Amino acid sequence: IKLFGKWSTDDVQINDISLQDYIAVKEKYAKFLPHSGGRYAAKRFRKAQCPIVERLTNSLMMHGRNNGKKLMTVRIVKHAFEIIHLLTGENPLQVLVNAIINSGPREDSTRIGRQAVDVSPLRRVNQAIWLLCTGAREAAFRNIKTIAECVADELINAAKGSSNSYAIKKKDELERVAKSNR
Amino acid sequence: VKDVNQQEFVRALAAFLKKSGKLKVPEWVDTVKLAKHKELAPYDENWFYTRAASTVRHLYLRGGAGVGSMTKIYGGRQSNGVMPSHFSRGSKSVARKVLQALESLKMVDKDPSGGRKLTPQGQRDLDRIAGQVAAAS
Amino acid sequence: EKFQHILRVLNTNIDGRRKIAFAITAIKGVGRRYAHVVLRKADIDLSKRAGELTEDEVERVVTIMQNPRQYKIPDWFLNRQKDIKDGKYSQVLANGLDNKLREDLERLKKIKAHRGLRHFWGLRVRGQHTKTTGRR
Amino acid sequence: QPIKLARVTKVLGRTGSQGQCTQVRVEFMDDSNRSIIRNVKGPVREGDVLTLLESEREA
Amino acid sequence: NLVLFDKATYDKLCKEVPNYKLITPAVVSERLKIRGSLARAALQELLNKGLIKLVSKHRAQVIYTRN
Amino acid sequence: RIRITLTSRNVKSLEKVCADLIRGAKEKNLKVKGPVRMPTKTLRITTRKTPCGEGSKTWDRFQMRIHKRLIDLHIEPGVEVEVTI
Amino acid sequence: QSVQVFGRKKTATAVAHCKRGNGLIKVNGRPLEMIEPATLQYKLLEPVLLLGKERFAGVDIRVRVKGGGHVAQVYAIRQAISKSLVAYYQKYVDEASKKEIKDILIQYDRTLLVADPRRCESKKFGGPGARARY
RNA sequence: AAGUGGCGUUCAGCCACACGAGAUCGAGCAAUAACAGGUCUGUGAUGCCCUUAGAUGUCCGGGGCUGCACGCGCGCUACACUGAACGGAUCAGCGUGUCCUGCGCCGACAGGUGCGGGUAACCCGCUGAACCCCGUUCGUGAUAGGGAUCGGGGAUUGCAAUUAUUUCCCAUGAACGAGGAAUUCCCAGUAAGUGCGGGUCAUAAGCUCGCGUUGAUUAAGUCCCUGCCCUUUGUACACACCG
Repeated sequence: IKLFGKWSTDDVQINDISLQDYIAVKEKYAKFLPHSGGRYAAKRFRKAQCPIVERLTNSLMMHGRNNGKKLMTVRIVKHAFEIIHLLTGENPLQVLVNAIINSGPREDSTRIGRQAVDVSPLRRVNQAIWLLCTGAREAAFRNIKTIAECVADELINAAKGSSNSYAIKKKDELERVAKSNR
Repeated sequence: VKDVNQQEFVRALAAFLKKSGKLKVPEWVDTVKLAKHKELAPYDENWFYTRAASTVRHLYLRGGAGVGSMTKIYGGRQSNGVMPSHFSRGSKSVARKVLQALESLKMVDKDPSGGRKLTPQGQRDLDRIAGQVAAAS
Repeated sequence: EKFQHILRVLNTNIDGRRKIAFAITAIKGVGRRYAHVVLRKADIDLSKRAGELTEDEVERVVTIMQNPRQYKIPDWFLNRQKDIKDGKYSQVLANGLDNKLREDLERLKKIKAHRGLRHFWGLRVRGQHTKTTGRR
Repeated sequence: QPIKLARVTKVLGRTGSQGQCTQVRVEFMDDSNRSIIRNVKGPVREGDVLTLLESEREA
Repeated sequence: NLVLFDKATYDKLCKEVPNYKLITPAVVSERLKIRGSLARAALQELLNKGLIKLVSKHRAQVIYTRN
Repeated sequence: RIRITLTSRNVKSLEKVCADLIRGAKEKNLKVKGPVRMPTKTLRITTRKTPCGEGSKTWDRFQMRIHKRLIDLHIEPGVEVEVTI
Repeated sequence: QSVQVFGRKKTATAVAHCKRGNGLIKVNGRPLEMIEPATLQYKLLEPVLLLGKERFAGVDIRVRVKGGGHVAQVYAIRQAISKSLVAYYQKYVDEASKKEIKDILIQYDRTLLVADPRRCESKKFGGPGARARY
């Protein structure tokens, strides 16, 4: 059986048919660690085959301080899934994929010199991971709350639509702007 | 000394080296800091036992090191304030006095070619501790 | 129990909530290095707050803090060593630090030395380029 | 109105001042009819499934 | 904020913290209004007794749980 | 035993005299060791192109490669030969 | 009966000495699960967890590594161990067992048997690095 | 762009795949022609002018180029817990060396001292680099963040450091809680982090030229902006709109 080591990769379903192809989890992209370095920044649609646990790891290295520090963010995601499995008995991999389902803006606005336009299925998961890691990062900038706790809370609130996640508040903000500018 | 975790090895070897109350432990172990690039003295009171356990472990892996080598092994980054940080060697007298302390225990002798190497007695004592950490894990 | 939130050591409020090794650093003339060595000579557990100390242990720290050479502290560790007037190696404390810092500035001024005139003129004295920096 | 689910069939070209929106003719999956054209933001290719929040206007 | 436990705070730690989903020196420091130093050493005592377990221990991340 | 050191700046002329040395000594029934090729040395000199300070920070890189080959047995211009014992 | 296959990261050259015997896998004399980076411990165990310990229970592997960094040696060790077993199953076992091992290691990650040619680019004048400028 | 599929005047080529160490790798070189671009302070390259012995020659002292209400331009360090420290462990490459440096002693450090090796794949050197990793305390806190500004001492370089050459130790602990209008660089081992080496160098890196280390987000698109190029068009311009 292929696992992260304790958390199984199977039984992880994807609700949205759109993001089902652009989320690499089950039966083909299951690895023990979110760190393979498979040259996914080579062609146009290579990052779509990269596992979302590694893309979540790559997006946590966002500052001049964290650049080139991935083994740290692997430890952060490793500890975040411990808190996720501890707070909610469900599979932490299921919480992360459910977070992308709710943190993906379906429509966006473009500036004309606005106009509501659709969002590609790859830009949804691209922006969902970007919004999730941005919320957990700002939540731990000046706080005793560690990053593994902020990432866990950012993911459990996004997977439930609690409207407290920084990604959910930004995802609904981008949609209500396109709703009035369509 | 291999086949076990090297971080718990130096902690158990220092406990054996402290329980065997024969180490030198110079008088200035409370005032000195281990390098010019360090800001504070070691937090641990028995830092001379921790460094001696780690020093004899490096001689097991790479003999003929000497004081100049252990000064480079225990070196690190030196913050220069508003200037970029560089590498800085450790303390020479601390590395020299900790080498002579191991020689008083007959675990280290002068290497004929270069500096100092490990003795058959020190190689035996290090393998005994290496067996205790394996059974205790 | 019997905790002291604010200790009064050498007319200086020491925060009892901080650790013993760093709460002393609030005293002028002592830093993170001199505080640890003084608390190392006097056998006191460093894993306790400043307010957790007894009144007897605090007074013992003040003795070593004001008399470092008596308790086997080398001369290279003192901030006021080899004085120009009396040559007495000592550690100037909170009140004695400003009296010493002000005195040598007056000595460098009454002799009309360069480093004394730069202090009176309110300028950089260690050769810094003041063309683009030091603008308050 | 429900959230319609369409599938990309043909990528026409790049629209917008800076070419940020891709003009794609996206048909629905419930039936072969309604091969509407949409403007999509982001990397799109033939075979993508779009989540159309509003499917009345073509634009 | 609090550096040393009090009778009203120490009893608050021993009765409801072992009933938390996530037990961490950071989450117990925010609700008990204690500093991280006291919150970290306090959870080590509950681990020795048996009121709490240990999920994963690290340098800057120690995760406890309930029995 | 004689060790012949061969150092030159051009590999073609350096291996030309190296092959003639091995072939010239192999006919004399002398057991020779093959040509040991020392790691090449590149003399880097990165200078400023402009003779003043107005250039757009354009530097020019120079190289002077020195190939070294030794022959242990029991000449063209640009090749240095030095025999030992 | 032994082979010596090398795995190359950026500058980490790890050479595995796959020799017949028992299930011994050591790196510079130290066991495989004793390498200092514990975060990348599963990356070193991928050839063993995928192929199973029964395939390694007949060969000793002693990897010697030098060059590169901590992470580069990790990917070079797991590549040397992956290719040393393939080269062993090619010269001393039937070719059918070699394809039974290659198809498992290639389908998971091609970097276990094929080294990537990515190397650091030369710095250009007028900039802090290869691409970036002042 | 060899094979396969697709798109194409089924052309030139493009896209997607199989195979494979790779399916646009990084410099160098670089046309016609132009600048009133830089350089007389690189030249025993040089015209002319000027100074020529109370000298603008030349040497030796001392000072200056470091001078500081200020307005800007490249940078470094930060504003932390994705962290500072303390300790453990564990990995480079480029390159230099008549000066580079190894060992045994002295010292807290910076140093000193004797014995040595290397004109070098030989010795420094298995370059035990840093970030990183693993423990340990610190716990919105201008704080164990930040180490600017100053005091008192120890050394080293040199003929000589005061306007602190550098360096070490103790103490002093400032602004700075991601930064206005604006604006820069960048598409893969790239950005960024991290340290090393070379050049300068008696003393010597916050610069620069290289090197490895860790290693991404986004993008495979467009004339919207800003830059040039070309065609068409107009000219009383042709020293060419600085007309």
